[PDB]
Amino acid sequence: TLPIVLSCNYQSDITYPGQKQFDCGNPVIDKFVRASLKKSVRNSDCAAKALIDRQSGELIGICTFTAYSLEKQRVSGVLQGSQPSEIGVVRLVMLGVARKYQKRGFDQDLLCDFFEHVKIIHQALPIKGVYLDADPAAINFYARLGFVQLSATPNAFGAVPMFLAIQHILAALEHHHHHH
Amino acid sequence: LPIVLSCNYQSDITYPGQKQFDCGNPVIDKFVRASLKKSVRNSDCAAKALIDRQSGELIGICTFTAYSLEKQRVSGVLQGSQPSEIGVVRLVMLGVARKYQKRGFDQDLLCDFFEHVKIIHQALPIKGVYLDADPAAINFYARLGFVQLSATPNAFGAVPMFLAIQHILAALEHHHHHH
Repeated sequence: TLPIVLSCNYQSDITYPGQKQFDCGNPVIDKFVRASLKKSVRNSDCAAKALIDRQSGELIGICTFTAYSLEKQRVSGVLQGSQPSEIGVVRLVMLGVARKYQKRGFDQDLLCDFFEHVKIIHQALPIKGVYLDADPAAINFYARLGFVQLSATPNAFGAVPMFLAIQHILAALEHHHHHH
Repeated sequence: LPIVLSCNYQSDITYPGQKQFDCGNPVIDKFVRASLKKSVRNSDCAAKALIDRQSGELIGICTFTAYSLEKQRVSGVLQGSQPSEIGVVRLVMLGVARKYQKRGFDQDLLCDFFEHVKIIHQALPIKGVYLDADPAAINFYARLGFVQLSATPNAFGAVPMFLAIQHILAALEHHHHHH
């Protein structure tokens, strides 16, 4: 029973079917994948996780992330205990699922594949968690999978800051892995 | 004189003499004595270490963390179009015990750190390595490719320095294989 979708680290020299258009419902994310995805990871501005259909090769979802650091003030109330003045985290800057695959759980399949990559990152370089700026159409999604909202004020766009500590990401990962 | 073991500092291992660890820099000393062991358990940083293999004694320390800078600070050094917030790996502390100094162990640790930075870069792309260089170590880091961003050492008397990932990967690739 071969898997139907595959998780891949996106290669800048590869163009999947649907990548040149990739209608996902977020116009900002849409224009990024169509025109700017190849050059961002070539510069190593970010890393990308892709969801490819094994049969057709179509780009089901994308997920880009960078390294980032936050002051302890923006997280106080979430990171408990004594914490340093600067908090190193992995920032999730984009995660979109193509519209013709939405409402099917591929939203979360990409997040768990991203969580597994965060675990890899954590073993080479310690981080406190994952930070993101959630569009209002996606606050409930990240909140439904552990992320706690830090403020109700959107910065530069409707996006709001959300955070998920590394302890909860690891506990979610080994759960999934201990089951089967 | 000793067989050196390239180590990732683990907080469960007890290191003989770690509670004394004279290295010249007193700020870096007292961090190794009390804070570093708790620092990596709480995962406030990672630390690469060299261990005297015949005695288990800590020879050198090298702490680093995930960090980020603004495009302002690496202007004129990083070429091309760069995003708003830059992602780097920050070298926090690097000290060698005085008993082992003058033998080039500090450059050996920095090479292990660069080898680890390459591994980090293959999982989380970074733009280079940032650090605030003490004036005593400025000639040491500048000799290794690092460049001095500003001449203002307002942090604690240390000036900020940076070295792009392009040059680390090239420097680590500069060692051959005749197989």
